[PDB]
Amino acid sequence: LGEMVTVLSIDGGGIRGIIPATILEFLEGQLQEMDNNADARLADYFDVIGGTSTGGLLTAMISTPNENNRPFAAAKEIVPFYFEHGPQIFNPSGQILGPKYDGKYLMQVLQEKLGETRVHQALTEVVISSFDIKTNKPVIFTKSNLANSPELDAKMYDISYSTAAAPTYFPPHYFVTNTSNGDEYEFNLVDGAVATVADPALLSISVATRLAQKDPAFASIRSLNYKKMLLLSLGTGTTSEFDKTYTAKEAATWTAVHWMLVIQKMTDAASSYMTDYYLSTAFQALDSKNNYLRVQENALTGTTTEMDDASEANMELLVQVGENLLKKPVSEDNPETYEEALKRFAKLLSDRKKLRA
Repeated sequence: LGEMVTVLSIDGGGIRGIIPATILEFLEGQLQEMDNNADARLADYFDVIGGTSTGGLLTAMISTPNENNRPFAAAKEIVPFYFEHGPQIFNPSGQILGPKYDGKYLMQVLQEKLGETRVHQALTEVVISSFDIKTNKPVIFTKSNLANSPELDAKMYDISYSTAAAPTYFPPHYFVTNTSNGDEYEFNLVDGAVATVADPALLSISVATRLAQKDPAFASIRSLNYKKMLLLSLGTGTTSEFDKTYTAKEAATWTAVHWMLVIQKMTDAASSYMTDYYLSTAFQALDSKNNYLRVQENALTGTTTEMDDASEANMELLVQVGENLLKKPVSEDNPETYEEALKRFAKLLSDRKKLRA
């Protein structure tokens, strides 16, 4: 157990980020309870924390240090963050041209809460995704790879805005860092979901796997031994109910405007199904299916399907979705609930930390 590598991964999903935040409030509460430490934080137990879009916002807030070199936010402060700032982040600009939101409020709250902190200060390994529309490549922010590429030591608010800058919802982000020679290095970034990692769990374990080649703390997973890997992957939900989906017949005459409204919800649901399929395949092949815990809601209904609905009523329904998800089974023909599997996961995180002491 002591040699095991621990990875947390949080999906994108706009305001639906309330669902994994509710799950993480439960998990961090279990850790605090079990280790008799009210200051226990997720970053004290996880070697790697990965997130895309609002999952990346969450990652930045629970891994960025405050003045006492402790995580900026407790997991129970995330849902209040969405209730307080969600309505102003998703306040329509009403501008004729451009995205639905001007992103000014989102930039300001991230600047306020993250200050001048840089990714090299992260209290654990972070994996925050984006897509660069200038270089036409994914740009993944981590602490590792800063040795070879120091221009990647961006500010946490630049990284956090960029990972969530969804095309047609927010404007793309432009910012600059400096290279080893002192030359300027520019970023032209959009949401990590465009990099196909709306679910970044496989990217997170790949970053951990590369680190195993150079960091002794990660040596146990060196040659793909995912038996020594604990992975918690959190979804923001999908839907398969006919009332929210489409037929090929109706879609025959859709123009680019209608397709742009649905293409990202489709690619994000696909990223959830495909990433989970790759990971389940890998963990099952090593008879280590229970090392991978995927907490996902598969029947979102009503207003909860919209990632930018920050109305008080919808946010309250998302808390209920997260609280109900805890009581749901981990799979069909397995009555183990998510709450029970998360208590089991907390116990492993706690025992591993005590083992490394």
